[PDB]
Amino acid sequence: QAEKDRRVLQMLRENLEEEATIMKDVPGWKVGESVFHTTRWVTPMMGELYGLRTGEEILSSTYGFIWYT
Amino acid sequence: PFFDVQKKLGVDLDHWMTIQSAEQPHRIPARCHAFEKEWIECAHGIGSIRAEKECKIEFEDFRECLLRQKTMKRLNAIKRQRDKLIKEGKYTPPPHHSGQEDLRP
Amino acid sequence: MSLVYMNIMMAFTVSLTGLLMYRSHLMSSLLCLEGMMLSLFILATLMILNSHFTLASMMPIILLVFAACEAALGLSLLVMVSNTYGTDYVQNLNLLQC
Amino acid sequence: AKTLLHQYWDIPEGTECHRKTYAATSIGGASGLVVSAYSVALKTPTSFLEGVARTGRYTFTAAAIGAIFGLTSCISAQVREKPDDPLNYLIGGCAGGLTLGARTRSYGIGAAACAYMGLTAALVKMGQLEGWKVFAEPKV
Amino acid sequence: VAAFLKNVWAKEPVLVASFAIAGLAVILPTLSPYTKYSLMINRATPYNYPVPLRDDGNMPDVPSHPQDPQGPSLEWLKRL
Amino acid sequence: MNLMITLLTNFTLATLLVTIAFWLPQLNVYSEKTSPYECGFDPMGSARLPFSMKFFLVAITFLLFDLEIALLLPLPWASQTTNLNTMLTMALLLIFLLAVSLAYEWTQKGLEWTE
Amino acid sequence: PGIVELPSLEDLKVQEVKVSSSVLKAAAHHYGAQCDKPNKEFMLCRWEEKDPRRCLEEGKLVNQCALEFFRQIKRHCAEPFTEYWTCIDYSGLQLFRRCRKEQAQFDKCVLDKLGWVRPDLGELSKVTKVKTDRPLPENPYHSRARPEPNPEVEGDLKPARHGSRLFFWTM
Amino acid sequence: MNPIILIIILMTVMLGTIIVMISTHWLLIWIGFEMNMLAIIPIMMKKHNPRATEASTKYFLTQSTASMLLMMAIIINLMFSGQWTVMKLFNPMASMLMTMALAMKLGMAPFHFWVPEVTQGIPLSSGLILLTWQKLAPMSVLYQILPSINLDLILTLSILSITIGGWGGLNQTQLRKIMAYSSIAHMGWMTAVLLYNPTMTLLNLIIYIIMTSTMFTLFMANSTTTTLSLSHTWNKAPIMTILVLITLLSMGGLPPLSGFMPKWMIIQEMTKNDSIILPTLMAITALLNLYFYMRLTYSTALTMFPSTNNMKMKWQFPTTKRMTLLPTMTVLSTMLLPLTPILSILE
Amino acid sequence: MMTGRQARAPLQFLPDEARSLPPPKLTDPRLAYIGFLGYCSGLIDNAIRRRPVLSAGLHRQFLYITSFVFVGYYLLKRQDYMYAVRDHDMFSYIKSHPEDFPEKDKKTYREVFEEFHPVR
Amino acid sequence: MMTYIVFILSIIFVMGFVGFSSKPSPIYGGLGLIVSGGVGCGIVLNFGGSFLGLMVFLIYLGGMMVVFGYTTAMATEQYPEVWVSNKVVLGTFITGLLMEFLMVYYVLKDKEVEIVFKFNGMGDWVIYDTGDSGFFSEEAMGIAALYSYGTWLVIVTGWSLLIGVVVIMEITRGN
Ligand SMILES: CCCCCCCCCCCCCCCCCC(=O)OC[C@H](COP(=O)([O-])OCC[N+](C)(C)C)OC(=O)CCCCCCCCCCCCCCCCC
Repeated sequence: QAEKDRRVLQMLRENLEEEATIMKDVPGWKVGESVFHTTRWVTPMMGELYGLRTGEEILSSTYGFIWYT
Repeated sequence: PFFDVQKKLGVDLDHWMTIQSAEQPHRIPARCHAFEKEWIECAHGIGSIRAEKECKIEFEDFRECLLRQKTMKRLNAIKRQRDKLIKEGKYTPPPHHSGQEDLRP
Repeated sequence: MSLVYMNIMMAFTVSLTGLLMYRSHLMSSLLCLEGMMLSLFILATLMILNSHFTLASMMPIILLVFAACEAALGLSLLVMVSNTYGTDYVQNLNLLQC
Repeated sequence: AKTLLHQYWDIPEGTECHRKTYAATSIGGASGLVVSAYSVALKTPTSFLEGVARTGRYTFTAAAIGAIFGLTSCISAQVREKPDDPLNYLIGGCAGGLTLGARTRSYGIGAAACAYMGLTAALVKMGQLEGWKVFAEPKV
Repeated sequence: VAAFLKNVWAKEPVLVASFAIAGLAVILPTLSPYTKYSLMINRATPYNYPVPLRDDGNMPDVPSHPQDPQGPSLEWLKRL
Repeated sequence: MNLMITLLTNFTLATLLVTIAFWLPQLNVYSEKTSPYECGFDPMGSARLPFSMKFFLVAITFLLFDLEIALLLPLPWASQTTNLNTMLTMALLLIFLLAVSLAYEWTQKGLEWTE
Repeated sequence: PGIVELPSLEDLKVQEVKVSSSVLKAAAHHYGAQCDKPNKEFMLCRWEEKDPRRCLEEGKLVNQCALEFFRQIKRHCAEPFTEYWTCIDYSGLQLFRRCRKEQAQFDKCVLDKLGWVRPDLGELSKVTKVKTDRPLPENPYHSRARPEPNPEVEGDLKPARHGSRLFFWTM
Repeated sequence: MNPIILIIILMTVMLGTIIVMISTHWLLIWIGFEMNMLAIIPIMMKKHNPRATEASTKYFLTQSTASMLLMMAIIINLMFSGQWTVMKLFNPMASMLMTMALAMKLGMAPFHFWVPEVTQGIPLSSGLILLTWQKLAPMSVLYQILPSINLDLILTLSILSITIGGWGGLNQTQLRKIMAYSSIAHMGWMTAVLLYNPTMTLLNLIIYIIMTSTMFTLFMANSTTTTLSLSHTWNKAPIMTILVLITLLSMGGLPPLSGFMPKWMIIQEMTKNDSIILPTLMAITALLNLYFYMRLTYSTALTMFPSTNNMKMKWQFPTTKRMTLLPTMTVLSTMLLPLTPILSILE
Repeated sequence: MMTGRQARAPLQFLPDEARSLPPPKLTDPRLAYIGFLGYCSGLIDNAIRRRPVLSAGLHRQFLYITSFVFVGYYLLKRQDYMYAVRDHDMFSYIKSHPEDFPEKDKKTYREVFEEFHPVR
Repeated sequence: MMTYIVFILSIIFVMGFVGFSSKPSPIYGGLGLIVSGGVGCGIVLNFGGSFLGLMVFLIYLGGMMVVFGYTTAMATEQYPEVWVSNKVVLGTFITGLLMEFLMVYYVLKDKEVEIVFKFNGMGDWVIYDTGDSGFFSEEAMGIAALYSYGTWLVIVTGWSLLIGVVVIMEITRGN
């Protein structure tokens, strides 16, 4: 459990820290903005974590359990 | 004529399934358990019209938890920007995103 | 919402336009009805499996179950026509007009 | 079809002619397509060509009804210079009635149509003036 | 009732055997002594996590260690 | 993924045999080898005439009994439930409903054949 | 709407128990016996806080105590533990049944040289209590003020004034 | 038909209606609707005639389409709302699909193309069971979801129902098609007031059920399914002509009869919302309904048609049929006006 | 529209508050009218089954009168209970919200202007 | 075009639905719907629904094996049409395939179509969870609590199936 929470926070921090260097010249955007009205923690969907990584990790992580025989 | 006999005889027929935030076998929460709890407890007993007029924020947050569509628009915008910046040629992915990263455990 | 949701609901309304425009055969319309129910079942199961609603998992299959409990009835409403008419064309089914 | 009626009522009456006439023609065309689709639905056309002939007939008749109604209202309100008078709409209703009698090739139908949709156009005009509601929202 | 039973046993023994098995399966679990053992066997399976509780200082039953004698044991299934 | 590979390999091996069976040997066809087989005589009419089939109710009630099976099939995981009394009582109830349907079929002359 | 407050990557940078599944399963009972206090503290604060951004110190202590336990295993009973987790890892389902001799040797060695008792069946599944000091979160769900409910009905049931008052019906 | 099997079938359809009444779950609502379908289907096939098979096929296909539309509305509401409580809906398109499903189930126009053939192809008791008991469950569902009902859609369906029912009833000689189009007109009158005061809808439903059951009981008693035989009933009994005259005057909308009780108060719950021209139009189409009712009364009671010589034999045997609560339902259908405020028991 | 009042406790014909109301007297004109309805129903049974209308089956007429009077008394009790509930909720809401319903000063006729239209 | 496997299976689903929605003949319509049900079961298996996908597979196989028996029994014409032996069947099949490719091209280009509701062009795998459910599958306890929690539902389902049996017996009696 401790490993899972630390990895989830690390992946979210990695995704947030690279969102700044890509979206600068666009107008009227606040980086890292949440889409929820409350500040309470939510369990992140899979697109927020691996939405910037390669596709091999996608088919090895999303469908990996189902496709393992 | 909604003859609510489930409260007259005190017998539970289909109140155990009708709501996502009910009692589940082996205590498994759904994907929007907290949002369901907030939306029920905020909009309890005050009427549907007052619930819609006053408890709109938590219902909106619950609908965003369920559909996740605003997150889809966010991911679409950042991915279109990423594809564009690769296509012109002023972006290079880091080794962490490319795969050779040596994950935490 | 998504993409597969769009595909499944478009399949439902395609099968609805298939049912709502007949082609002179009752059992083909029954097949289109069971197709509409297939789209309904697929949509419900996918919606539950996305939303992790475990305790509602009885509802798709039971829905499926009840559909068969009427679909055979449609088959039971076919041979009776075949016990009066030679075939099962709907353009022959116009006795109730007077 | 919620925008055709509003666009009809978005322009002041008796001020400009062709836009109001074309708006009424479009409303008539939508009504004609609806009634012709129902007519070919419940009643089977003998052929595809006869069915599209019936559809075009109903479309042309209803488009002429709407165009002549809007036109006659426009010149009536321009000549009398009275935008808030339903008599222009009554005159347009009789013009539409004469149009219906001409396209259906009848005369008593033309006079009855004069009276009937002239009264209907007048009821529409004082419904707009006095703010009557066909579908009243629930209040009590 | 013996003559009727002999008659149905002579005509079709399959129905007699099926109804005997059905009656046994109906009336025997209501006379079984190990049904409550099955109840505690099913109830004692640790599927989810046993989360602890906060302490106000007044609890005589719950332990602070898994090896403390306080708390429920599982000796009955170990012996059986 | 491996299921898809196994399916594709099985379909490839299946459809390769008929292609080998067809396009390899020499074909020589006339208008008698392609004729329908009726024990050496011409067919009386066509085979598309409606069969006066007699077990229509047996097929429909096969469907209904398969749906009874669909109700009775998740029973093993219900063996791990806590409320055992309701489980046992209603599994027995559903099996009894199946038996009631079968017994009503037996008494009201449904398992036999028409004509 | 709102903004997210994510922890820095430096705080998450902590060494790990870099072992496998079979090694963790072989010493699972003794880890659950010896190291119950930090694990139970972490589980309780995670259950009552429901926020991983505030649940890092207890996870750090759990990780450090787990690595300390494995270091104590490494210092005294290395080779029987290697044999135990090797023959555990050979099995596909990681069955505890096919490793009786190795398990007996491992528990005998760790009892004779470190004095740890393997818990019996169901002992690790008991509910426990934790002598913690963190305050109970009064608002764990980050909610807001509840709307005011409608007023109830009060007073006696006086009869209707002048009947039903419906058109000409006096009563 | 076997009496035990028929009793089981009737218990099944009443159980399905009760399940729709008492459930707080959409799946149980649909299950009760399916049970209602599957139990009413063999009621129409009690006589084993080709007309019954045609009517059963049309009914089954239309109600199956309605059931599938209802399921799609339920799934859309689930996906946009995440629960199953029978309350207001959280999507306009789900409201559309459920309103079309309930209109198809009720027979409201322009989905009225199945009610007259279905009523004609089945006997009188099956027609009674259809036109009375199938108008309770969809009314309960519409009572449950009236916050989410679009106003323009339900009002357009209501006015179309009343106009189409009157124009259909103007040109039918068969009694059962007359009953079907009168039922469409009463359906429109009943569902026009649903969004303003549903107690008026329940009151009009109760009065319509009482009057329609009274008329179908009189038709079963006289064993007549045609206008000419209904005229010939004058020689068999004068009392039957008196009751058919007073009942068909009651369903016309004349005071001081009971049929003036609901409809007038419908206006009393529609002028309070400042809707003036709509009750006037519906009163005009009620006058059309009264016109075909008046033609039927002229046929049966006010003019004695010539008879045949065979009916003298029928003078030697009294009516041995079982008239189920006929005087009570006739009295309730005729003289319920001085007890008008009793509708307050429906709150 | 009283469904909220019938929200917490359902399927009750006469709740506990209904016992605190004065019940209808047996000499109520509505009860007499419902008894007349039952008598007319008994006459209709004497008529439609080809029996004498005013003497045949006095037990049937008495049963009809008694049943009609019974159900009429209970329905009238429910009716006046519901109307009392309506008026009590009325007065409770009119005590509860005085800001949205102010008072009116009824002016005299010595100063309010009226327009007189002559008839001639 | 790899992680669009759910999209590809849904496209084959819509293709088979358009194919059997032409209503050419009950056997060929059954074949088209069976292809559609196969790829729909593939969708449900790819979303972790092993039991539900296999159940809809087995139920559809039984039901339209019965449908095959019925169309070979009674509802048969002398010359059944495959897809091209009649004009309107091929016309509506080509029409449905053209609209199918129409919103395919609409969803692969702008990634957001608006047909009644709005729809996105990404795969559904983005909404699937990142958490692990331990030593069990959740749908299994759904259909296991079917017997314990589901009292009224199982009672009415069994009664409805029994009523279906008695109704189907009563309908085809004749006298
Ligand atoms: C899988 C491992 C190996 C298996 C064995 C393989 C080798 C042997 C194969 C033999 C040949 C098989 C094929 C040929 C026959 C095919 C036809 C056939 O099988 O027909 C079935 C035959 C048909 O019977 P029939 O043909 O005699 O039918 C006549 C019917 N009456 C009398 C009504 C006119 O039998 C059955 O249907 C019975 C089913 C099996 C019964 C098993 C009983 C087990 C014990 C029950 C309890 C007994 C104790 C009493 C109750 C106690 C209660 C507490």
